[PDB]
Amino acid sequence: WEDADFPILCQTCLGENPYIRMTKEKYGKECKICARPFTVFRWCPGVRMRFKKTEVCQTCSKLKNVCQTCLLDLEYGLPIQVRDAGLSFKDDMPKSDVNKEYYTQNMEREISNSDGTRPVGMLGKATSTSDMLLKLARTTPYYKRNRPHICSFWVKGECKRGEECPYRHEKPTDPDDPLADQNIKDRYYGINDPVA
Amino acid sequence: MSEEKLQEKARKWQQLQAKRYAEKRKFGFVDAQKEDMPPEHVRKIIRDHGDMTNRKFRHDKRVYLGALKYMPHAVLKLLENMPMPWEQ
Amino acid sequence: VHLDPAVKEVQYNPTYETMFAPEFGPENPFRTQQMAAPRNMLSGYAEPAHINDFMFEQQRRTFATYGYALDPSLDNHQVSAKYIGSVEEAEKNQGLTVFETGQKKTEKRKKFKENDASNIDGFLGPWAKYVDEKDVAKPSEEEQKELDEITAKRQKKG
Amino acid sequence: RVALEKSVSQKVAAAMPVRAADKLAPAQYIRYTPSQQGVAFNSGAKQR
Amino acid sequence: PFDDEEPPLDYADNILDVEPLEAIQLELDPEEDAPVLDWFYDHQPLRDSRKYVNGS
Amino acid sequence: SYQKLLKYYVLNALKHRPPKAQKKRYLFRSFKATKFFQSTKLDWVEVGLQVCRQGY
Amino acid sequence: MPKVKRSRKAPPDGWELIEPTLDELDQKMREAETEPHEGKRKVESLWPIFRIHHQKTRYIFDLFYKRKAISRELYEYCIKEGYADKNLIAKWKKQGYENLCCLRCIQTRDTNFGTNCICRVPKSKLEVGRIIECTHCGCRGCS
Ligand SMILES: [Zn+2]
Ligand SMILES: [Zn+2]
Ligand SMILES: [Zn+2]
Repeated sequence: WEDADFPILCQTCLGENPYIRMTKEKYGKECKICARPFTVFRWCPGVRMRFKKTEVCQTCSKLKNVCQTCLLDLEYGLPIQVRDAGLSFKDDMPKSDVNKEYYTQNMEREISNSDGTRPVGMLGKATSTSDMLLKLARTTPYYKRNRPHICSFWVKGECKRGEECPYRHEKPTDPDDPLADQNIKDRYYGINDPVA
Repeated sequence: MSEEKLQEKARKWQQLQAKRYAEKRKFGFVDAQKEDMPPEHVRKIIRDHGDMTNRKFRHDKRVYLGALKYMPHAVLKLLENMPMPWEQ
Repeated sequence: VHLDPAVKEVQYNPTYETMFAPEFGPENPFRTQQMAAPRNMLSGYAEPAHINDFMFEQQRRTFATYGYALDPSLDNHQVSAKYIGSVEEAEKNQGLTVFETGQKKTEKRKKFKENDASNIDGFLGPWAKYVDEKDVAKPSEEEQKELDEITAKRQKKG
Repeated sequence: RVALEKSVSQKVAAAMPVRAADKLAPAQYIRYTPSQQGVAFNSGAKQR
Repeated sequence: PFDDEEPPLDYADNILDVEPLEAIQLELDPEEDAPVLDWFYDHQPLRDSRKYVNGS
Repeated sequence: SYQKLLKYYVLNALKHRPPKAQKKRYLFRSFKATKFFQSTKLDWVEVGLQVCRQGY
Repeated sequence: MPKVKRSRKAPPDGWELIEPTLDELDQKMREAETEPHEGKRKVESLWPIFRIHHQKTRYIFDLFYKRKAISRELYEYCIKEGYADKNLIAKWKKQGYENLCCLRCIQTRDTNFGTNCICRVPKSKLEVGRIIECTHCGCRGCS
């Protein structure tokens, strides 16, 4: 089981305030991809926001080179599908569950025997910079990502708890928009990611 | 350098040190005992949860199972304190 | 000079000139932003601080209340200290913290008080509601209909 | 021995799991340099 | 005492108001058992008296 | 019945070994030091029903 | 109808003039103990219990230290029978803690960081007008 002392997190997730209080919970939840238990870190990113938590373990985070929460890339903040396609890169990691488990142990074996602090196995296949990526990449935060969820009772039209309500009282995105149907797996593997 | 700002600087400094080295923040400090709740508090909790059939409390099912490995303790401590025949 | 750059746990006391002098030569172009920064773990450099509990907590609180704070970084330039964030309100509010008598004290919200505990169904001590902004909000005559559409559109999928 | 007795202890910790609650308050600070530095990202500071 | 299908009675409204019946306790002989009489059948008899026990 | 009471008496006092000087560790104190537990004062008959309800 | 007395000895002198309001407060508790949790949050259902417990304890507290309407004997009688909370009174006699909700809202161990709740923070120091309700209690700012 993966036991780490510090979560791999990008600046936009980490928050606008450089003094952060966070709680460390050993084996609190299973990884949203590889299903292995991992150490969950949870923190308040700012004055009004979701009070975020790490969703995937560092192992899965290392392989793609992505933040444990938003799964946007630590070098550019773009999505995985954009970064790999721009370098004409592809991931050979299996899609079926049983073969994924086999692959998981192999990478565990590799990181334990090697230095392991490095993307360089997966990054080494495509180290070259590309004008496409450098143009698209965020130069600045996107704190709006952090904002609270929508109040479901308010959408029902009988918002008890009144103006205390920490959840947002604004219109949700229309369900006919193809951008709504996102999946963590699909964003992680980089298959049919509408944002990409 | 204005005497006005000096007086504000003194005020800032005085407040800062007084709370930093306040007696309730000494190294040896242990916070006060957990004193007792009202007796009606646990009464409502048990009566609300019932027999865990309700949808609302479904998070807590896991704890109600997990607690079973301390039930012989509870049984022991209950009967140990049984009232004597002269007590109402 | 005489000290390796690939070094840890130095057993003796190196002089300033024999430890801080430059690495010679040109930089390679084959290293991105993440690769060139002196990281200990995949996203950055983590090292154990021992900052005093009252001072961390004060500054942290201060940013949430206002949006300025005194910079915690420990190299940057060793030249002059600055505030960070919305620096305009640092000079404006004369650099106070939350643990101080505030400068602004106006426009307080009004609530009931019946501090007697003698009239049953009339006591409200610290549970007092503000008088103006009131329960059972709903947002529109027509937004309700648009949310009715969205829920109806969800019904067409399953 | 320090290496083995520690691993011993992690094995021995399984033997009695419920003898008491663990006690835990080592509330530590760590200082962090985010690698992907910028003027905007940290609201100004080099470190957090 | 309760049949198998009977759910356990809620203390909060079946027992909470019912005055308890009188216990078994013997009537002590007043002029003769006098130094014991005041306190004999209490729960932990002299707990609130420093002169006879140390404290709680 | 008298004679068989002596048998268990003798065996206990014979096979008695002194206490091993095991280190003190108070279970319920470790519990009540944690946010998940609270304390209050209740009638024994109320608690007895609760333990049976819980155990069920 | 009124609560079973655990003492068996006769009540003190001024008992009969505090009984209409004390027995009516006990009637108020018995309502909130039985109201449905249906239309209210999981944590919100416990809020009236902490409120009426506050109100009972406040009432004995005012009649002894402020109005001087009650002797030492009757005062300590009400504490023993559970009309008042002995511990809650002790904080009210301290300097800052004088309109406190609960023991919970100052018990530092009941929180992750080991600090109080925002319940206890002065309303002038928040400066933004975020309306507060305490999860422990429901309070909108004691201090
Ligand atoms: Zn409270
Ligand atoms: Zn509170
Ligand atoms: Zn309060």
